[PDB]
Amino acid sequence: RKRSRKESYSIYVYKVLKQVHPDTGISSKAMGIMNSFVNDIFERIAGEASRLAHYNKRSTITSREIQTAVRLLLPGELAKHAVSEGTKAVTKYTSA
Amino acid sequence: KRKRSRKESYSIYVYKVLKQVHPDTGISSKAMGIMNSFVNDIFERIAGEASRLAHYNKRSTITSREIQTAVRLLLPGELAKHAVSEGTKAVTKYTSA
Amino acid sequence: RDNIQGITKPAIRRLARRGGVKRISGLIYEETRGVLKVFLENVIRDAVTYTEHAKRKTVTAMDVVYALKRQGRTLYGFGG
Amino acid sequence: KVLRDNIQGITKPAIRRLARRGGVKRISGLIYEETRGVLKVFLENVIRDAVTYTEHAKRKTVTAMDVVYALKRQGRTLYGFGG
Amino acid sequence: GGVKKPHRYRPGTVALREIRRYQKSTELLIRKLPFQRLVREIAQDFKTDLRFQSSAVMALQEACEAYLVGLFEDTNLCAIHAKRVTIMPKDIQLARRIRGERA
Amino acid sequence: KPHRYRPGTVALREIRRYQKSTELLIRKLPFQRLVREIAQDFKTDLRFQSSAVMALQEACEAYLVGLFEDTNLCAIHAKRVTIMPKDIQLARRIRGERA
Amino acid sequence: LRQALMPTLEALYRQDPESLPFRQPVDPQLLGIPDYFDIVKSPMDLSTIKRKLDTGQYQEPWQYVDDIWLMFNNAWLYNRKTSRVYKYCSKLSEVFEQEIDPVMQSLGYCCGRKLEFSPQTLCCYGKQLCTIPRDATYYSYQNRYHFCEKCFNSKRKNDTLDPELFVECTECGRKMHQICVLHHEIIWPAGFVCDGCLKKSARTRKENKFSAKRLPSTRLGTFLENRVNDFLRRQNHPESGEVTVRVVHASDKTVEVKPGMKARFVDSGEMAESFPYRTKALFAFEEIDGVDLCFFGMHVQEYGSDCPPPNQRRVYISYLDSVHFFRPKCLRTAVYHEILIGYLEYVKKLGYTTGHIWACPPSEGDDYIFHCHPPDQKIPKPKRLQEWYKKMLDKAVSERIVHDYKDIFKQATEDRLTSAKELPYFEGDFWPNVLEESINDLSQKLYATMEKHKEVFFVIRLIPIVDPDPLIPCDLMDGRDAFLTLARDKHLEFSSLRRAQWSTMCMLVELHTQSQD
Amino acid sequence: AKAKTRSSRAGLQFPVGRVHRLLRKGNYSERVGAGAPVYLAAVLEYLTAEILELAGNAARDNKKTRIIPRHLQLAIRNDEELNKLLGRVTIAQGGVLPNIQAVLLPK
Amino acid sequence: AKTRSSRAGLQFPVGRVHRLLRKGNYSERVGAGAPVYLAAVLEYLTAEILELAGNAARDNKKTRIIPRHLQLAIRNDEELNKLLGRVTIAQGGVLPNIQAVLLPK
DNA sequence: ACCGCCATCAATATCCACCTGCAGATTCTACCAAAAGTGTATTTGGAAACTGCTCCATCAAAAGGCATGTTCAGCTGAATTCAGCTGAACATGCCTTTTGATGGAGCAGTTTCCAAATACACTTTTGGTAGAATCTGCAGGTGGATATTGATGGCGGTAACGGA
DNA sequence: TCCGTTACCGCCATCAATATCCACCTGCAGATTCTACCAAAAGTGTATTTGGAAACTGCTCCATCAAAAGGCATGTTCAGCTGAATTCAGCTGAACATGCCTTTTGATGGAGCAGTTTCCAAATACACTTTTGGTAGAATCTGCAGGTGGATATTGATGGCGGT
Repeated sequence: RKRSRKESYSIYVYKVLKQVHPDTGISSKAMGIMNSFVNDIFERIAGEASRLAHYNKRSTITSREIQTAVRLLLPGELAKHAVSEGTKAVTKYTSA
Repeated sequence: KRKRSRKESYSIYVYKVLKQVHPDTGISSKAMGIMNSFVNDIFERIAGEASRLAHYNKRSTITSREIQTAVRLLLPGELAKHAVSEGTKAVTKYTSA
Repeated sequence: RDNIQGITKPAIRRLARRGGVKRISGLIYEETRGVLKVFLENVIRDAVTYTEHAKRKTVTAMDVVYALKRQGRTLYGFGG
Repeated sequence: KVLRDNIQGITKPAIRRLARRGGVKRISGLIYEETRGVLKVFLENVIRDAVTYTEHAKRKTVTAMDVVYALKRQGRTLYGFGG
Repeated sequence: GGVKKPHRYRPGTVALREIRRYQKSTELLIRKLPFQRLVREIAQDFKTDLRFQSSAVMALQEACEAYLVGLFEDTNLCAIHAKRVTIMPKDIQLARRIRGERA
Repeated sequence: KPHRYRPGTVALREIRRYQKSTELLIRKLPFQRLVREIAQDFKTDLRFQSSAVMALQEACEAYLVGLFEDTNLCAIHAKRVTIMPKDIQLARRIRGERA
Repeated sequence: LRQALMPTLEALYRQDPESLPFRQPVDPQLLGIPDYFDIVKSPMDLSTIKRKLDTGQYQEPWQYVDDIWLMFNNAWLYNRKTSRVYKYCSKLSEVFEQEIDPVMQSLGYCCGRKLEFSPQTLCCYGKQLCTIPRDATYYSYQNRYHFCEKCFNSKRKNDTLDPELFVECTECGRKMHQICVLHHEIIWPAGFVCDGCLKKSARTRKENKFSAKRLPSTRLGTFLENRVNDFLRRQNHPESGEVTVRVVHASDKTVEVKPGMKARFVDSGEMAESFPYRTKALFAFEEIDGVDLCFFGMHVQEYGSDCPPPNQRRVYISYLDSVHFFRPKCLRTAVYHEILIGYLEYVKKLGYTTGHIWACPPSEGDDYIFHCHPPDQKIPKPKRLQEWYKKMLDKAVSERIVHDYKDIFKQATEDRLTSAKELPYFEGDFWPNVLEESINDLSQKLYATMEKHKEVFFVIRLIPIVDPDPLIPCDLMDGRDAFLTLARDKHLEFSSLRRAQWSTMCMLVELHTQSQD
Repeated sequence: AKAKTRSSRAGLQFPVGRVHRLLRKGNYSERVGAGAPVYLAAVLEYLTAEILELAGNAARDNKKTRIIPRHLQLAIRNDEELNKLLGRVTIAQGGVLPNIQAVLLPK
Repeated sequence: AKTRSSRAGLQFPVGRVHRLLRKGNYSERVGAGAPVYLAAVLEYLTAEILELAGNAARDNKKTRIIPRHLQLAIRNDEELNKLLGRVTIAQGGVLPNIQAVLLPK
């Protein structure tokens, strides 16, 4: 009715900002800017992964496709950090 | 037997559509590549706007309304309306017959 | 009503001052007003089409944002 | 084998003809190296997209399809070779 | 004879000061009511009896304000390139032409 | 005695001639050697098809052709006939490729 | 009248939203301005004129034009300057100005523009010489006298503008502007005939016996006009007309030295008491569209061979004035240079060796000779006058007429003058006033002051005296003051081409009448 | 009927089942409407009609009976609507339009 | 009993990413670890943006994040300059810049 | 002797017509793997009909901005000149084209097999709307201390001048 | 022609009005904390199919050697020109004062916006049959490119008729 689901990234962005800077605040608009930014980036990555996966007649999309999309969209200096962090995260997840 | 995989193209449809306007004008194989690339680009784009408007309306059913809106949004100027007209009449006759 | 005189001389002068302009010619305003009008018409048509698609009689910032994103002018802040 | 210094292979008559095709009447003698430097970033970007496409497919042969679909997303869609 | 000239600034001196002051400010510049009237009048052509929310009008105002600043910044380089100080319309026309929106 | 055509009159000849022709004006062998050695940096022992190099050539030739008239109009804007690299930099920056 | 004047009214109507306030009669009760009837005595609008002309209540279109100008004047008087209604009325009047002219031209009239003369300066008895400036309050005296308010310790303002006169043709009966048709009572006592009536009957206007060419001729004027005609023929300009230069005044006078120099030198007997001289005044006329127009005039002072030293064998240019109406425009400077060079050559042939030029630009609102200078005529800068004189002198030297020209400082240094006695003395010159204000200290002060102003003054080296030209006594133009007063009193302005031509023909008529009563 | 296909039912030369199969295999959605392909085929055929019409007159005026990429480039570049629609499209063997400025002329 | 975020140590709701991918209809079948990688990349990017915003705010003697600080942080980094080459920041203004040739003498 | 404009002549380059050789376009013959229309059963999102409920649209005060009038000086445009720059032509020698042959790692097809996504059931938690209480950095207000532009004059540098 | 005299021009010096800077005080709303509450979502378990992978074999086409050559790349010389510097001459927006106005903020009356329930018509799935569109194979016809001859615009050079 009046309390319909309107999930956002309000708590997550705040709690992430807590570690990097404890004595820092984000009043009203920074949340909207970051939400629009993350939505746009997610849309670009998902669309690129989808089209590149379709370009190979593959019915299953794995982390390799989205990784290729990230390397494609993000040039080398961010690409190496992205691939390193992704490999470390996936190895930690699989090991656990 | 062992034979290579087949390929798909719209050669016959293009050859037919050239005949009605210019029976004497010939067409070479060079321009077919450009024409196919252009028509595929138009098709994928218009499907993109159609699906995007469908997502905006959250409609689980894809119908003529969102592709109509995509035609209005994408093609600039009265040319859009042009296509609309024929497209409209097409679907109407497709409903009639 | 013409409603095009709303872009006054001080407003356009202060807007041009942001670029570091020291001397402004006296006939720049008509063509920049025309450019503004033709640029706004393109997005207003898109917004009207988007609103008409949803069968809604009220326009929203959702339609404006997802109409501007197709022109390579994605806007941050109004997406939530 | 790893060769080098092929940018000088673009002969002066070739650049002169390119400038003439663009409607240039007078051509200065110091812009050829500037154009040679400018082409570097475009060539690197195109080869990077093409090699990313080739490496994603696990193939050892580079095809024109990878190049054309890589140029499509850059805003330089090309017609003539299907797609 | 006579007494005059308490303090008179050289031409162009106040321009730098006002540019510096305005470059550190981020408030709006266009009045809301004339923009609302213009938007309503333009929208009258397409459909009649339409209601518009304030947030959409603010978004359109921001979008139109950013584009003018971008074009002015683009034309500044063209103006300085031609070894000229005054701004001429041809700068604006050629900046529009190079951007590819004239096609 | 040589005819000694006045400067600027000859340019009309090739500006009229080249606009009526579309044949490629870049040699294929230096281009393929250049693209091979440039692409060798990312991956070694690569193999390229015949059509790929020509497709890349005809896709990269259009950029300069499309920039030429823009640079010409930028140079003419400065009340000059001669083109300068600053015209190319200005065109690239306004186009958004650089900034 | 309906079919001819309605295009202008429709053009006024379609100017949306300019004409909206004037579309309907003003209602003070429903507009918040109840005092309108107190300010405007005849409140009426466009619809009233439309109704009047639809019903044929206008005898002639002049009444319709007058009513339009009347509502424009009422709207201007009521609304303030910064009000939007004032701007609306102003631009509507401007548009009507271009719209009404073709209709009157096709109907056989001259023009349909409401033209008014310049505001006259008003004399006052506060200091016996005070002149009331334009738009100044004053106290009236039964409309026959006026007094200034500042020196005072009925009241009106100097905002009254004299309307242009009208003349009625003796055959067609139409009333039109006198200046536009260029008709004078003395020239044609039998009446005024419009061009349309003459064309219908294939008749021609009576030959003008008051033209400049019929004035008595002078040798200097003949030489000047011959030189101008020769130069113009060499140029061969298709738009060039016929130029006549004639000397109209030549009288002998004496200049009196001021008492400050009288005590220093005259009492000691080192210089003469007075210098006799002959003053000459000439004007330049050009025939444009069959009408004489004055475009150049000067006043000069020549010192004869019998003049006591150091004023021996010299000439001085007292004043210079001209109007920017010569055709062609490009050759006007060339014609002025030719006239000056011809005058210098004539005085050299007479024997004169030294010439003095004072390049003093006119002040704003101050006219040297031709009253009411056109607004489009920009006031030359002192630098501009110096450059013009330098170019004229270079051209004269190139013709082997002038040996050389210098500034006053270089001429004084070359002449090795020591005392102020050797300094040139002219009537109304700045140097006598400077010397009087100053009073070897005097010599040093004069040297410094004249070195400061050496750029303004120019000295020309050209190389008994007998004048073959007889004397022409004329008190109407004995000095620029009388000419200015006569031009102001008779409203003989030079603001427009038609007004300038009317002023020129009035001057020609006056000179002809005074020469022979 | 066993002989009247859907393509002949709508009076369109373009196929209607091929585009439907492409939409089904495109993974755009799990539900695909029946009325979309008939609308899309008409638009595609009509756009082909305009491109052919604009190529035909460019081919005729050159005293040529064979299609050349120059004719396509001329047809694209002389229309203010196609240029706006395809302003970021490069055509091989198309060239550029001749352009001579008045300033550069030897006046 | 144990959430996937706790197992992977990631702050973002990795379950919500998987749920979005399921209803996003990008593919009929998706991998289990792909949403983890996507969430990690998004977290890295947003952490970069947040730390740059914090540095920009600290470079202005202020303890509160404002859109001007966001614009200054974005426009001072060439990677963000090219990446957000078409993105407009609300109330961000422009970078101060004056040409040397425009200076007097 | 220069500067404009021009008739005449010899040499260039282009367009056109006639003729001939050849790769590309056109048409039988047929093919079974795949597509589509037809015949049934079933299920589910949306429309009609009623209701309760907010939010955009329409009037009133007082003073920091908005439009006019006046004056001017750095800014912009025009005429003149000179020397390093490129364009053209001729002679001489290297460079890409085409066709032939050969060797083998890469690509495509086939069968069977193993681990993971998915449809249900169950439970135990965790963040959003609600409330209240508390504090502290920040927007105005006032008060003194230095940095900046600039007209102006004391006096040195210097050019012009006149008598010796 | 050289030295004493003088006025003009310019370097640099303290200051006057204005602006910017920091320091202290005061009242207020958003951030922080705390409490309870509860439904949608996430955890495990079981069975099932299927998609990628293994080994094997056969087809393929690209780098390099090799040769004969005629046309274009490069060096050298000659000369016409067009951009940068100088000086001069006309003008419009910057910098003040003054009278007059309409932004901004303060509460309102009714038509769309949900909420809920039930029935309807199209979507999807399985099985059969005929058939149009790609294609292996082959034979046949022709418009287009090139060679050669002919005719015509076009341009520079030695003079020739007007102004200087």
